[PDB]
Amino acid sequence: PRRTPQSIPYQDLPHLVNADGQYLFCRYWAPTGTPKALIFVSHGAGEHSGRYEELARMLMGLDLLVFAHDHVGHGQSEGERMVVSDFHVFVRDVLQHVDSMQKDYPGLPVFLLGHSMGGAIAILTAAERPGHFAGMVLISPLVLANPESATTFKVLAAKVLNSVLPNLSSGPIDSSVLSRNKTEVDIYNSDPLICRAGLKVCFGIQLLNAVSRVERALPKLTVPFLLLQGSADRLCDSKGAYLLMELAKSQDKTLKIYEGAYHVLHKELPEVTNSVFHEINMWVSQRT
Ligand SMILES: O=C1N[C@]2(CO1)C[C@H](C(=O)N1CCC(COc3ccc(F)cc3Cl)CC1)C2
Repeated sequence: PRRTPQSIPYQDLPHLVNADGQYLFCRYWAPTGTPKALIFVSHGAGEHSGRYEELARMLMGLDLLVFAHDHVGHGQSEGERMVVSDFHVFVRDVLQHVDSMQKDYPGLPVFLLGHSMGGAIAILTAAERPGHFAGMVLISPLVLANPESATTFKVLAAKVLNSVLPNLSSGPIDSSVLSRNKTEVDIYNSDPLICRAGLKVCFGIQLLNAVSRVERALPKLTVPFLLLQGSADRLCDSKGAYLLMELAKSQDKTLKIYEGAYHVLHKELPEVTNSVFHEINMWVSQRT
């Protein structure tokens, strides 16, 4: 019997099969009635759909049907951990899952919510179906490579390394930079479904593919979006959020900055987390 990397059978778990025959674990948060709209939740690197529990519960509370899967190589889905053949696998797999739910709930609007790498995936998802999605919620999305370590030299070097040692990794990224809320850094550090191993060069390069593709997609992007960004984010610099507001052609685009906040705004200090949930609530309410 096919098992998750944690050794639980796929027979017992909500799942789907991708174009490459891999099993992706699925979560659903369905309202009692016929829902107003659908929203797919797109998690980031090293994490999984289960971290979106509170956000999903709140969005179901608004009569939306929330759905998600664990990306290839993440959480309860198959694949070598935090590697991907090409970054477009993540996007293809979101579009597979979206098309399936729309056949089941036709003539409904569909939204995207993405954080970090998941925001990159949300943007590329909407860029490939221009005019299809009703709205996009981005929490500190990946849009921009850190400029000190994205030099002509350090990219070529990365590519040369990839061709010899694709599995070569740097240290684990200091997880203290995720959130000022030390409880949430402790919850991250003790969740068995999170991969905290160092990033491999082959994955490093696919994240640069994502950055390049997001930046080239920004000028042709017209989907409504809410963008939430922390000023002291050491993983996705606040500059990238400003760039998204400059280059996107979307007529309906809103930026909120959280002064002094780190990367995981939905798991930040309660003052920030509550404002984040409230603003996602308000923005989705008005557009449904
Ligand atoms: O709650 C949460 N948030 C998470 C974890 O759990 C943060 C994680 C997530 O998506 N990223 C954080 C790390 C970052 C690395 O970036 C790179 C590294 C090497 C490279 F060569 C090019 C790039 Cl761009 C990408 C985005 C989701």
